[PDB]
Amino acid sequence: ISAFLKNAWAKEPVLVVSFSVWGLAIIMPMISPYTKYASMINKATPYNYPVPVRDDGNMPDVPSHPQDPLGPSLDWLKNL
Amino acid sequence: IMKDVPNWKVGESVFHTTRWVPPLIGEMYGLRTKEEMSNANFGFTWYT
Amino acid sequence: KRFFESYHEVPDGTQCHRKTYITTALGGICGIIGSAYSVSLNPADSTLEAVARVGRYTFTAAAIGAMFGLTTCVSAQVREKPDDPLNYFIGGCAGGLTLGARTHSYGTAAMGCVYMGTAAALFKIGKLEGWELFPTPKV
Amino acid sequence: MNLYTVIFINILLSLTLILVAFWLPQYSEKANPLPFSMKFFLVAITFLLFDLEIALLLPLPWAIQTIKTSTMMIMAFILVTILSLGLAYEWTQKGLEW
Amino acid sequence: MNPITLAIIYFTIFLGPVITMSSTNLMLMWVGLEFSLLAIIPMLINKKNPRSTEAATKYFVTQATASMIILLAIVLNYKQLGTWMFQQQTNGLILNMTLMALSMKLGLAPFHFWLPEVTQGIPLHMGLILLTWQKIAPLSILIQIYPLLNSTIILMLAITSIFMGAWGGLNQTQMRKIMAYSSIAHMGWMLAILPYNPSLTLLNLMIYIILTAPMFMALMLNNSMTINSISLLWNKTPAMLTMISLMLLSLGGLPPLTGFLPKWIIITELMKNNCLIMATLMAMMALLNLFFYTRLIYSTSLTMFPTNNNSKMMTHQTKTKPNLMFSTLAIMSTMTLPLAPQLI
Amino acid sequence: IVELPTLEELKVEEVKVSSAVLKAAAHHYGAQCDKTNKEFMLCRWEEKDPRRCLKEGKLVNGCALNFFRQIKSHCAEPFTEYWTCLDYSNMQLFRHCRQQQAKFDQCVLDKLGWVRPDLGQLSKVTKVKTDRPLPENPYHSRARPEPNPVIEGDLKPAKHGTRFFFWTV
Amino acid sequence: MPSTFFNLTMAFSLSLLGTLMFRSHLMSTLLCLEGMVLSLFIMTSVTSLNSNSMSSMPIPITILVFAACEAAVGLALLVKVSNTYGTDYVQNLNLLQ
Amino acid sequence: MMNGRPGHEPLKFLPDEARSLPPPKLNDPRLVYMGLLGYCTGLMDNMLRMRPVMRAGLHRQLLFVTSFVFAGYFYLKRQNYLYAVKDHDMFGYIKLHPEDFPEKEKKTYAEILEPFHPVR
Amino acid sequence: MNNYIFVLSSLFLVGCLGLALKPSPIYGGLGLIVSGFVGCLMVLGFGGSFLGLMVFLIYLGGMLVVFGYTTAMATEEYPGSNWLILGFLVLGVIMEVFLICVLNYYDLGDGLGDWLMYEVDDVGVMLEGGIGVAAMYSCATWMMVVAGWSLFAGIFIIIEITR
Amino acid sequence: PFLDIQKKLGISLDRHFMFLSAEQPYKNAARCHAFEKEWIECAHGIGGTRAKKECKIEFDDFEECLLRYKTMRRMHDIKKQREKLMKEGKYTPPPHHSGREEPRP
Ligand SMILES: CCCCCCCCCCCCCCCCCC(=O)OC[C@H](COP(=O)(O)OCCN)OC(=O)CCCCCCCCCCCCCCCCC
Repeated sequence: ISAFLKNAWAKEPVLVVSFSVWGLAIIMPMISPYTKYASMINKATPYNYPVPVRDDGNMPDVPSHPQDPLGPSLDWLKNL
Repeated sequence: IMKDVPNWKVGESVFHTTRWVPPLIGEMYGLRTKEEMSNANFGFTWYT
Repeated sequence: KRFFESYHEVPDGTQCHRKTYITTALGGICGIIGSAYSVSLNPADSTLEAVARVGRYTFTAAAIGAMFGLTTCVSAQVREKPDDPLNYFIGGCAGGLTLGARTHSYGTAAMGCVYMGTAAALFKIGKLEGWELFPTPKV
Repeated sequence: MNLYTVIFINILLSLTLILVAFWLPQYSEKANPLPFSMKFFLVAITFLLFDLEIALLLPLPWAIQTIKTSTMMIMAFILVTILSLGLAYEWTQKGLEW
Repeated sequence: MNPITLAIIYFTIFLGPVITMSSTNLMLMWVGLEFSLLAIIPMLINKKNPRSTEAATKYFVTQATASMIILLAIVLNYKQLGTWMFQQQTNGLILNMTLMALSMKLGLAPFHFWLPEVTQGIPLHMGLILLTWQKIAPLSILIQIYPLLNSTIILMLAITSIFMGAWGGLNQTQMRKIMAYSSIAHMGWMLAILPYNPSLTLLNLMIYIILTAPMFMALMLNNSMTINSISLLWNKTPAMLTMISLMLLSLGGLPPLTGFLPKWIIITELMKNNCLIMATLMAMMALLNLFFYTRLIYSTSLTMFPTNNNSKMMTHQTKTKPNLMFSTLAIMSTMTLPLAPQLI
Repeated sequence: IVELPTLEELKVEEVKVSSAVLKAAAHHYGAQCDKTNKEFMLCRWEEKDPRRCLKEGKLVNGCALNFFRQIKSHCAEPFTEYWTCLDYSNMQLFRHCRQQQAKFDQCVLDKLGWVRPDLGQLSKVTKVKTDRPLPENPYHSRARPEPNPVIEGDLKPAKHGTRFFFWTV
Repeated sequence: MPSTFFNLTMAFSLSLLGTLMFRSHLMSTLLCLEGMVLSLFIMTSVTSLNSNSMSSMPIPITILVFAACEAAVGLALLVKVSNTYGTDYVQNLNLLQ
Repeated sequence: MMNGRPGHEPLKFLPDEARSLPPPKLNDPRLVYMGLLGYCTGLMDNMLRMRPVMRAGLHRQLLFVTSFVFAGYFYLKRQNYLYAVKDHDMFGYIKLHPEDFPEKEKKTYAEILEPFHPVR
Repeated sequence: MNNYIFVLSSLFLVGCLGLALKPSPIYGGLGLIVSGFVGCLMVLGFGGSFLGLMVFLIYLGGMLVVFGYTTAMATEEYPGSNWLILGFLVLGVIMEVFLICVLNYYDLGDGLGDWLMYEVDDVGVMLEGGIGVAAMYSCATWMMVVAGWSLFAGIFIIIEITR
Repeated sequence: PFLDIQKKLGISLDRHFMFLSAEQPYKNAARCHAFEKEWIECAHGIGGTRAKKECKIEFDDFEECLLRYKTMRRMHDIKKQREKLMKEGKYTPPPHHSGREEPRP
């Protein structure tokens, strides 16, 4: 099997690449340290406006002000 | 003006909810200058 | 449509003119439809030939319509009995006979008379007994 | 609008240039000057079944920015693949071959 | 057929009705109908005989325009109600379109011309699929929308079909077309009760499937597309003569056999709903269907037609057997009547 | 007549400054003038009607003009050099006027004590406490109809059996 | 839109009358058949667009994708016919009578 | 019809509620019929395939008589439920909407006066 | 103008009437290619840049072109002068005007007013077709799969028919 | 539907997008999202036969949020009136028509 690839790399040297990159692209996402961020860098974009919720005093996390230390702070996207 | 003949009630919302119907482009500028209708109805498609 | 219905509104045997007119139209309408199917399928040879067939079927049907209307109305008039399947049967009887003639066949007149008249009579009974056709689902 | 003006001007230029072409000049048998290409038709619907392929692949530019990026990737790969396997069958069928 | 292709097609011919049935978004119901159209056309031209290409080209045009009309109904609804699905409010014309269109794909009544002709040019096998696994899909769409369709039209298409089917059948001598005509008729009864009791449509179908599937595998056991051909059944295979007799009389409504139940309960439901005008006329010409069924009975069983000498040669050779399905579907069909209450 | 506020009422001093300057002083307009702008939104999304939160609207049109008024006295000239280049672009990118940005930020870091937000500190949903009573029955939904009643009990073998034709079952 | 939606609908009916009134060549029909799919595609896209119903835009295209193959099948039947008769006239398709 | 009922099991064969109903006696005439219906299928098969009718496939004969019957118990078990639901549903309505289904008093013949047509 | 759409709509009907008079197989292809151009334009009118261009990209040059292609290969036998058809077509050109006319006097009407772009966000982004068509990959991933099988089994259906 | 293999399997491949009030991409609510809700939370638990008479207020409104025709008749009528009066000069293009009147942010 391994020496059959040798003529298929000498002659037919196209379909080899096309079935070597067809796949390579299926394994790069499953094995990369940085694939988690694509659904996150794309999740941070505030395209529409963030509606604020009414305060009850029962919500400690919700950052009261845009500059509170609380809330979704992305010091990640920076120097991702 | 434009409404002194009979059987007309000004501001006769055609819905029944009484909630805030976001006005339609038409009602907003329509009876206004021919320019306004396009500038609202064709301003963006025409570009920039 | 308020028209055709009128036929039923006035008591039978009365205002035959309207009756005959309405009945003639229905037959004629059927004539057109019938000719249409007859021309669409089993087409003709020349446009004129087919226009003729439309005419033939239309008139024949209009005729059966008229005599039905006329006979039933008059039979009721002369007999003075407005509600009687027999009036209609005589009418249907006649209608069939017109069909028979147009087709130039005594035999057809036979089946035509019996079958057609019976059908019309049943219409009268249907109206008299308030039979419902094509009823809405009431389960 | 502007686009209209341009595309319209572009036409007028084209027409004029054929207007002038048939008029500037101002018999002799000067004017005197087939089987089915089944292969061609095949190639043609191969292109139809593939052009529509692109039409379902053009959303990628705006789906890459979907939250479920993992889902898009998966959905796309299958399309590109199932279409490649189709082409591949054609290959074996030798339909691709001319 | 490269067995792979056979799989893809057959899967589609089977994914076609199944998507229709499972989905609620009408659109997805339309593409279920669309697939079925695409999958059936390859099989129809398998012999690729000159008759076949004619068959498929008709089936396809009739199927395609109806498919487009069904889509138009969905497109119109989308603008009369944002929903992608018929609702109480739906404009009446919107639903009537769907009835006509779907009555074309199913081939009922004044649109009954394509079926007899495509049933004539396709093999006996693909004949069955074209008659019974392609009726499930459209009927599903109708049965789902029954509350909303018109009682008048359905009835007219119902009665017409019964008549056309019966009258057409009387003259036909080609078996494939006798069956095509019967299917038009039975399809008629089915659509008659749809507005009133859909659940009975699903009985008048199954029974039709449990009756027609054995009947066709019978016609092909000896691959006879002629009555003369089925008449020499007594020499080719004598046993099937008994059940072929009962199944055909079962297809018509005669009382001891299973075939009476669909007609009986449809008549009971229509009288419960007061259509004693319509039901009566249907039952009467339904009796015309049995006449042509019994005329075939005469030729195949009650009378023995003369056979050719070479028939002795075919007897010698072992007859490839009829699948088991024939039996299980012949008996469950010819005699289940004693078990009607649980069927309905 | 559908309620439509009097034009007189709608009158409010207005920002009237082109989009470019707003885009320049926006990130500081998110830091400052936030409590006065989020409560408008918190009315706007809760009370779905522009005929009721006009109250807080006039507040937004107010705090903003306040924001700039300080910038106009405090640190106006370096602000003019900032948006004057930013408006030169076709999409008003910060990517170009990046030197004008710090020169305005250090001028405003020292004076007025403002610090421009970090990258993701305007996309978080702050919680704003307000007094507007909760707008119940928003959408003015007329009372709904009741569900069909529920037949109740347990199954018991059917009565007299399938009541079909003489099938004594 | 209400006005226009009419034109498109009648376009579909004029295309309906076309496919239900054949004349010689079949390729004309199939071509007409396609005229409907365009009218349906245009109407579906139009209402989806003025209802701002973006969740439904998938459909306008699914309609085209299915319609294209549908037509592919239709043309292969057509090629099959002018290979068996070579004239593609709806006229000779009558063996099944 | 019965679909759309509250609690309907969207794709289930026989909801557990059908446990409450009595199980079909294995010798219920119907299941016994299904048995005979089955034996006949078997015998018929042998016949169509040209085998000794009764003395062949004695294994199959069993598969048949035992497949049909198996099917029966579990079908009848359901059809029985369906019918039982029908009463639950029907009887309940008669009550929940009582006025529409009012009890009627039937006058003893003494009171009622049906006319007498004489045969003579 | 304001009748930006109507006029076009009218042209779309004219092209459909041309296809309906069943003109010569390829002379009418042009007809489709014309109304496809027209329908491409209307959708653009409503802001469906993507959906619009899509038609101009697939049905116009993909489907239609392949259609005539085949016409040339077969069914372009090019054996009633289309001019007769154009004669009739002209009749319809104004005959349709008649249909519209009755409702014209009856009169929506007076051209086209605000009967387009009913509601558009005067602020905001991501509002654009192609965001909706890209729901094939989020929240509408069943339309995508079934379209796949169409085209995929399409290959197998076509070859099988061709063979 | 006819065979609910979807509810059973719990999958929802065909239900999430059947009405205008379904989840629109990027939460861009469509026109009428308000009504259709009000017209389907009403008809929930009440079958159709009774979603067709008593829940008629919400459809009569939703039939005018989307068709938006009763409006046309109003506006179209208004239009004609203006026309007649204007022809006799009874009515004059409003200051709005005259433009200006302080077009404001
Ligand atoms: C409700 C009653 C309904 C009616 C029941 C009575 C009619 C039953 C149906 C008969 C229909 C066919 C009539 C014509 C049959 C002709 C048979 C024939 O020609 O003989 C050959 C045939 C096959 O031959 P083979 O078995 O291979 O060996 C002999 C080779 N010469 O030989 C055979 O086929 C042998 C096997 C024939 C089938 C046996 C059936 C026996 C009768 C069944 C009666 C059932 C009564 C049920 C009563 C229910 C009451 C509630």
